[PDB]
Amino acid sequence: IEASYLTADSAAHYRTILRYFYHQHERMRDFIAPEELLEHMRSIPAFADFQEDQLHQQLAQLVKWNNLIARQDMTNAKTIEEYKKKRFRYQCTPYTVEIERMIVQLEK
Amino acid sequence: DLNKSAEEYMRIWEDVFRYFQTIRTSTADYIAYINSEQTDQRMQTEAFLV
Amino acid sequence: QTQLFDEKAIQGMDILFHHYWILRAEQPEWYQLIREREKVLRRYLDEKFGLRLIVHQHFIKLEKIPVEPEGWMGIQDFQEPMDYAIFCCALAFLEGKAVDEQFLLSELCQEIQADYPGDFPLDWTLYTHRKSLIRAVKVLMEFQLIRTIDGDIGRFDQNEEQEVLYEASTYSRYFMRTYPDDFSSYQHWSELLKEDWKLNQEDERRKRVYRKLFFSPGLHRLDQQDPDFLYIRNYRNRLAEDIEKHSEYKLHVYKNTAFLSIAEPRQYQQVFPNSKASTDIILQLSKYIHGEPERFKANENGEILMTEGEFEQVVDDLRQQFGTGWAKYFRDMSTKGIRTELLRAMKDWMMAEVDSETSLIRIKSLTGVMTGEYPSDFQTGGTE
Repeated sequence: IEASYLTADSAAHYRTILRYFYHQHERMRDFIAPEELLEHMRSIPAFADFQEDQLHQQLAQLVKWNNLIARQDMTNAKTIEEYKKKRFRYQCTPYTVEIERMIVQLEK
Repeated sequence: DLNKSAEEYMRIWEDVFRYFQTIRTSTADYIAYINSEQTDQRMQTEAFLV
Repeated sequence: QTQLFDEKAIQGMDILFHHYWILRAEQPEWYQLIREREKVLRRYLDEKFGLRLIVHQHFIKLEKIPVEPEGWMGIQDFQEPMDYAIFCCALAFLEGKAVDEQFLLSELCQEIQADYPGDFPLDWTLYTHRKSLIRAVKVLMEFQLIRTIDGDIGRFDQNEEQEVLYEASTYSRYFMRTYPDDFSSYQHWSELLKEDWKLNQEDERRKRVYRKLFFSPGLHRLDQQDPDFLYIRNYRNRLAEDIEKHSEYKLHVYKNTAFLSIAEPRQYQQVFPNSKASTDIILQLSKYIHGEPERFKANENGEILMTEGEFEQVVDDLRQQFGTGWAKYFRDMSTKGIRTELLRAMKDWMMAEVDSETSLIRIKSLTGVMTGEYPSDFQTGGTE
């Protein structure tokens, strides 16, 4: 399934997203929610105009591939809508960590 | 008082600022960890223990 | 090395009295000040008053249990019993929420509606019910029992669909004191007092007198043989010396009343006279009563007895003389409305009573302590 993220119709976005997940895990800050990933997407010039909806489509697609561990964010909120939203937080699976480590090692 | 070769000085500077940039990256990452909203949401669970 | 009651202890005592409680997170200076002398404060309060001073990690609180409850004591932002009922129900709801748990205003409204114990259901389609809920929530927020995640409750007045996200703060646990038995076994609030004084049989009289003096604006002689007033009469000098030593106040004693005056009231204190216009008319009425001693000869207990008609006539006379200088609020209102407002004000200060049965008005001797008048140049100006 991982080959899909490596070479699917959004392989660039998938690679960037899992690379940010790997970055945050290597610093032990892995249980990330969509907002910081959206910020990272907007940081890169190519995806600078990113949107939350496309991010959610791709992330749901990924959790279908078990790239991530999904938790429901029922513990705290900052706005009324945020409270009403059944948000989620995501953590990368060990397999994802290892594959991204191999890709980074080839990069090195 | 500058009574030695230039290569020694370049090596000394290289070591100094390689290590200083190492420490600078370390402090940037560590302060990001401390400030992490991951921590701020992680207070509400056992994950805070982690 | 031993502690002594000093400027810091006096300041701490005043801060304890004039607030319900002091929170570390918001009043760190006051919390620190109170704690340092907390040993001396505990000793003094226990010996003389008998109040239990509760010192905790997050707050300091003085359980000011009154000798005889009086109207002004209660939470003033509330105006109807329903507000108190909704307040208590909201507290009951907060017992179900863990610290820093977040709940929406709709959930709180629903739970309050469900629990509300009256025969008549609580309904949110009304205006008055929503206003009552907003006042209850405002008082709750005043004590930091619940924090506000951004939103706006004031809109709830005119938009029942309004929504808000609230957070239960830790203080909710400690707000209400503890009660002697299984509290449910009691049937009327009066039974609570009979308990709280069952713990203070030792020198009940001294604690009684001190509580009445410090809490109430005044202490009225019940009859010719009132034991509290007899106690004060027997120990006037040492009472005055002790009170001067331990606080800013200075004692006064009369044939029919006793009270503590304050010379330099700080910002947070409440005192009479004050800005509210109704006091002006109270001072003018006091002067008018002074001016006709034979007509308003006080009975032996110091009360002056007048019927609603006689009081309204007096108020009309005042509106004739000094009405030109009254606030425009009263200048435009009929006599009976002024009578009602003035009597509410005088009730708050224990200046007078409305007789339950005969509707007779009793003006207490405390009113005659102070008299007020306009400057002579305006009064001559009023003549022009």
